Amino acid sequence: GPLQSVQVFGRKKTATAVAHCKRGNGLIKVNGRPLEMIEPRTLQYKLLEPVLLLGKERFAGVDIRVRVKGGGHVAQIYAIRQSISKALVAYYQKYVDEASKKEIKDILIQYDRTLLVADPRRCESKKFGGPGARARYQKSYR
Amino acid sequence: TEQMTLRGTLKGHNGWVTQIATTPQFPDMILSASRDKTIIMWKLTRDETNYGIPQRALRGHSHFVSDVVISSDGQFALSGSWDGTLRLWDLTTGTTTRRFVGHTKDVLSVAFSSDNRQIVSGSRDKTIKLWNTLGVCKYTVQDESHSEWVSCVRFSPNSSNPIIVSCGWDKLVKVWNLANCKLKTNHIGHTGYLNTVTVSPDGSLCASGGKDGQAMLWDLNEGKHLYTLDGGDIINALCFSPNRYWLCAATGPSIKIWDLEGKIIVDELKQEVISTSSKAEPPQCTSLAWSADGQTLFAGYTDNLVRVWQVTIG
Amino acid sequence: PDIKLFGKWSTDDVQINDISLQDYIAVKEKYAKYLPHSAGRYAAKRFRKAQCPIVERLTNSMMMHGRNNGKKLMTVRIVKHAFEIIHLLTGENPLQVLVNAIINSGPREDSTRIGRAGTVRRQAVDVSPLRRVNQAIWLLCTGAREAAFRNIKTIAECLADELINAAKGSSNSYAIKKKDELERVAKSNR
Amino acid sequence: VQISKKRKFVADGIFKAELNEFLTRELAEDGYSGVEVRVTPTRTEIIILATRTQNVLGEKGRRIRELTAVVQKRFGFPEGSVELYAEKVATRGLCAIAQAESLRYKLLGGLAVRRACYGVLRFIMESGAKGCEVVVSGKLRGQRAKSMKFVDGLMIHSGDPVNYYVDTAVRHVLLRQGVLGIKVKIMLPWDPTGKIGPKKPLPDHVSIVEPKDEILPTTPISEQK
Amino acid sequence: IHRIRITLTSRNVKSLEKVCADLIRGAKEKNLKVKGPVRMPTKTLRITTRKTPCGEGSKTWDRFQMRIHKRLIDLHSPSEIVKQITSISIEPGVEVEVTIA
Amino acid sequence: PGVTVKDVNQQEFVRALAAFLKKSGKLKVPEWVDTVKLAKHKELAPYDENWFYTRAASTARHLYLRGGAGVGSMTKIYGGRQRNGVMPSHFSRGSKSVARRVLQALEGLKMVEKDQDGGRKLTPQGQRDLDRIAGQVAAANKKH
Amino acid sequence: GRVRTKTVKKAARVIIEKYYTRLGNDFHTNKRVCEEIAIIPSKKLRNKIAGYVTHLMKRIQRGPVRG
RNA sequence: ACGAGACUCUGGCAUGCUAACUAGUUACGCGACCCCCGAGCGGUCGGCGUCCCCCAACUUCUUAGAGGGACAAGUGGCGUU
Ligand SMILES: [Mg+2]
Ligand SMILES: [Mg+2]
Ligand SMILES: [Mg+2]
Ligand SMILES: [Mg+2]
Ligand SMILES: [Mg+2]
Ligand SMILES: [Mg+2]
Ligand SMILES: [Mg+2]
Ligand SMILES: [Mg+2]
Repeated sequence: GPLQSVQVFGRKKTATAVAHCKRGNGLIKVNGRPLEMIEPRTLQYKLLEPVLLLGKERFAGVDIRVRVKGGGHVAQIYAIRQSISKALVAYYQKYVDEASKKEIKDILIQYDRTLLVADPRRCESKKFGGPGARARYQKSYR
Repeated sequence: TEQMTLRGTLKGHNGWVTQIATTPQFPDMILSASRDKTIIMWKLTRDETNYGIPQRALRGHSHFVSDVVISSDGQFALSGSWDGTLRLWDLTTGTTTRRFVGHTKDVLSVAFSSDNRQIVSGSRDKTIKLWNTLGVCKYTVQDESHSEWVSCVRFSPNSSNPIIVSCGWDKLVKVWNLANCKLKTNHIGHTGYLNTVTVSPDGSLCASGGKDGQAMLWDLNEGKHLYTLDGGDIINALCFSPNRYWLCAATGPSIKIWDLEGKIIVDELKQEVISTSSKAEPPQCTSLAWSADGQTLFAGYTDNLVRVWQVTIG
Repeated sequence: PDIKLFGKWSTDDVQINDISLQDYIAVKEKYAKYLPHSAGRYAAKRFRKAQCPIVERLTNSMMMHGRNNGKKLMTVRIVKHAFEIIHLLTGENPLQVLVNAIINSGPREDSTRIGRAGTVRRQAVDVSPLRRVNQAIWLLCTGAREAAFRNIKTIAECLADELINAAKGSSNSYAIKKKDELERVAKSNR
Repeated sequence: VQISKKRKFVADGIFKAELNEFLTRELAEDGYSGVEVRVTPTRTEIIILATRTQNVLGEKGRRIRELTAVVQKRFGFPEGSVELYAEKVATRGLCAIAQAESLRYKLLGGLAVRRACYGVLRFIMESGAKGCEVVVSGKLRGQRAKSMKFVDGLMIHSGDPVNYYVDTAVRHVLLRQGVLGIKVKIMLPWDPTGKIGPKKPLPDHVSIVEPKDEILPTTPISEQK
Repeated sequence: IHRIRITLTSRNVKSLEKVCADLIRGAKEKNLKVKGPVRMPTKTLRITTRKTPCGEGSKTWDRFQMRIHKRLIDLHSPSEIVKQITSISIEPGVEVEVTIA
Repeated sequence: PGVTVKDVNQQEFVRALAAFLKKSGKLKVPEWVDTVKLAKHKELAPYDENWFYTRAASTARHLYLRGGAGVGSMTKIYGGRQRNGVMPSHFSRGSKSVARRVLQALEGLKMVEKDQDGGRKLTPQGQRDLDRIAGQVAAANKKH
Repeated sequence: GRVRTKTVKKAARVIIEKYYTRLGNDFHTNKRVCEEIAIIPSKKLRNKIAGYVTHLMKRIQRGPVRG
């Protein structure tokens, strides 16, 4: 039994989540906790989307552990989703044939492109003369 | 009297197909380099829906991949890129086993020796470097190799004295002697830059081509100009049939086959049915290769496609 | 697999009765999502917000006023509770109720103003389907917001009542009254 | 104890600024151009660049021997760590500070404003500069102040190339009725070496080489050597 | 044989990298064991001031910025060879500190 | 198939641990628990009179997850936003005399011990108790 | 807007005049030739010049140009 | 010819290069706890070794250097084409 594993990262505004995926039985954990114990649970389906789209059969041969850092809660969740999807695709590319990777990538991309491609948006700098990047202080005459 | 008929098409790339490599050991697999920084190993099924599907992607190059060549036993692969480095991959696991560094410009061509113990590489640095398997550049040539870019470098598979042939953008075809690495022969017949040079399996004839559109056949052992065959716009690739005594040239829109005994065209390969797309230029034929079986031509095009042509005997 | 909003509301049975608005309401198979929260970039290009699912558009338009800007999780919760209340009250798919409410709320003919700051004179014009959808969503959210203010009644209940009345066509809803008044003024400005 | 790197670099900058100000006030008459401090653990060397070194050195080296004293007195670091050297500028026409001082001392002698400005402009252009600008502002004639402007050659105003292609100098001169202000701008020429000009070219200047002569091939020739 | 750390601090990166390359090449020409150069995070000091010497006009601000770059090199060697290689290293603008841990 | 603390829901785990500590009866409770508020940004005293047990359970859980926390760290953990009249709100820390007494009481139960580097950490007995509580919580969640 | 300033156009026209043989319809080969023959101190300026050279070569292949 | 553009800093991409105990990852040992109905190639560990006599490898994640990358380049329309 060779030691085959892949580490992939996903990003949101400042949040970075790195998923390590190796041969296993189907364990998926984030920071040591199960997927269903991550907060907030309002956006729980956003975290279960890749599994629901691909099924437990494709995840049944791998163990995945995610470490998240930075950003906010929503950004961390969106980073975790992308890290999971990219890690599974990268594992299938290396240790399975190319056809399975193509199928998985097509299924993921059709539903949502951000599962595999990062969002480049970042906060804009403040400029003097106003509260923020675009807004200006109240002008007065007379 | 043979007709070449399009059999199928392979679609796995996102960029221009730049080189196609075959091997006698494994007839069922092909290796194709492309401009998407990826080298695709194709597994041939010869099925109804798909003639072949991609099997494994070799991705370690930051820039375009220019040339790819398989080893004698078909177990390793060699590749040059525009990032200035060469890569030696294990085809079994799809991992880079060796890296060759030392070029300061894009590496345009790379060639394996007949014993898989010598490696040659020509760069846009106007430099020809000779390396071993371990990755050490044994000898670099700055002896006025070319005043311009070096397009292609090839080894001569002949029982006689080993020979390396190169073509330059300075309109010259140079012939160097192996194991001593000295300039042996110069050939000045072209009007324009050169793209490809190839050697017949006998090791006696060589073909040179470029922008001028004329494929010039020279004699290697004796060192004289033999023939000149007119072609299309630009000659991208030149190949010899291992068992049929043919010369296949890859022009932009079409592919030409010449019989060297009669100097007569055997076939021209091109197809397009849509009338609306006639305004746009047809995709160019970039790469060309013969299967060791001798019955299928593999042609890589600008259209991000690889087309297979089957010989039909009449 | 079958994708259902919030895990329980299917989208296959929903159908749109207006041919004009079919291309601007996204509720169908390729627009079926689990949650009305995607963090998508729909405002980057013109007409791109017609590809945004209509539930997410309602959620976006419910983050008012300025004391509620950016609180999108509370809005998702409000929408979930409102859909639950709608299903309990009517007994049908809340997505169909939302589609009917948006169809009925959108004004069909408007009046464009030519105004010298005090006096204003107007002329009747037509309304594009995208503006119809936008104005319907705005009117529904405004009606729910004004209903919930200074009253012992959850915002979800008020939103459910507004949607039910708008889908029914009853005049008890804010959106229907506003649409009727706008169309009456447009008719009188012919 | 010791201080942090931020404070250390800020202190070095402040020391260099004060040293330059003191040297300017002391050696304006001698065409003082600049100061360069090379710090070595053995000794800290100070190179004084000025048009003429005879006045800076003084007779038998007295005056410079005074300066290296007061510096040691001022900043307090121990004796034997001070050593001043005087080096003449390679080309005095391409230095804006030296030309501003020359114009100031020509005006102080009673020379006409226009004649002195034109002489400085001609000398700068003859030195090899791409262009030059000289502005003199104040009560040149009468109770009402004005400004005279003398320009020649090329000149760039906006962008990053201004930082390394333009040399600027601002000076004040006290005449009987008040202060006159002098501004001098010099545009350096492009020099492949870094001696008298910027090494890098202007960003938008593209130099296309002329192709070499090529012999037209007629007949295929094979040459073996 | 000492574990010796060389810390290089500079304001411009070209001179700093030139000095680091010179030190690495010199040390490796003596067949020594070198670690690094490891680059510390760049420090950015900022001063925001008003342009006007008085309080009249539009409120415009100048943003002055200074950047400090830091490198570390590790050497397993006696003191004498380190001073041999270091003597050449003197460069204008770069502060070199040699310590024995 | 062994349940650990990270597997179960944290709020239910805190409730169960607080109930276990209260039922044990060996926890030491200060005299002034009924007359104090837990921070200076609080307006009122805590609603639940048995708040000391809940705070002790929360502190034990935090020491389980991240060991070596002192009085200042616990004070920062339980800090919150302070509204001050017509001025903008600001972050404010908790009371030190509550955190210190909670830590001392947990040390009196042989569940918390002094850390070598500084602060406090859990004893193997405390870890065993927390894992047992987590197993009970998981069993109760799954059975129902 | 994507209008090219006269610097790019002048450089492209001079390059096409002097080195018409070496150029073609490929942007990347053209940008590799331009850095070989011409001195452009910027990467973006070189890319703009190469991109205009490719367009001008296509126009020349279509037919004669006014310039 | 100046201004505009070009230019400088900044934000996005690199599983390609350079190399790090004042950054880490993975793996392997020790230890604590849980499940004796599945006790295990089991789970959790911001708990301790693995550079410094000898006791692991490697930069994905962190830092910052050198380079690449985008040019309205490809296709289809509209334009004096
Ligand atoms: Mg902000
Ligand atoms: Mg803000
Ligand atoms: Mg209310
Ligand atoms: Mg300009
Ligand atoms: Mg500008
Ligand atoms: Mg808090
Ligand atoms: Mg308040
Ligand atoms: Mg990295």
